[PDB]
Amino acid sequence: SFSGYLKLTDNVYIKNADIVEEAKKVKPTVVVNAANVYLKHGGGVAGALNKATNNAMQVESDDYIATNGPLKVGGSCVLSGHNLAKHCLHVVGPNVNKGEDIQLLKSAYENFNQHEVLLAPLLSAGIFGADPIHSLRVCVDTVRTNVYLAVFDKNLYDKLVSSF
Ligand SMILES: O=C(O)[C@H]1C[C@@H](O)CN1c1ncnc2[nH]ccc12
Repeated sequence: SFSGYLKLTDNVYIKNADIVEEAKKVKPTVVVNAANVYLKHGGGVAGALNKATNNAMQVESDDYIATNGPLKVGGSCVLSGHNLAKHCLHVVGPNVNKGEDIQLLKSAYENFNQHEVLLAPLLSAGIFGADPIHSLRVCVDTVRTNVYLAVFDKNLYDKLVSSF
């Protein structure tokens, strides 16, 4: 039920929207979380998605880490989407503020190819410190499945479209 998106390529679409509000409206099969390896959902997209689940995402995530240990940077796991989606794909992009290899951003986006359609944010952008223009380029050159990107910041959305 996606509406109001701008088409960038055959399979990539973009909209100026809060991914939480978009998930509540659409209830997609998969919402992507901008996760860290510990699944500690404190701020940014992860903090906002978790708060919309009334902390149920963090309780589920703590049980997953207690059983499996941390994810790899560039890796992912599929957990419940709670009241927002059928599933949440938690994907770890590199955090440039922590010195992580930006080359891992392509490996992070490759996780999206296991799902036919996804609602997602730009990986490694925002508080993860990478250039969002670079993140959008890696997304369109890596993802082959249908990805609906939600960009919260209006000024960033306008810059991403104008420079595409
Ligand atoms: O604007 C953006 O593209 C990124 C980076 C930063 O502005 C935060 N953010 C988000 N993008 C989409 N839905 C969001 N919900 C909560 C945060 C958030």
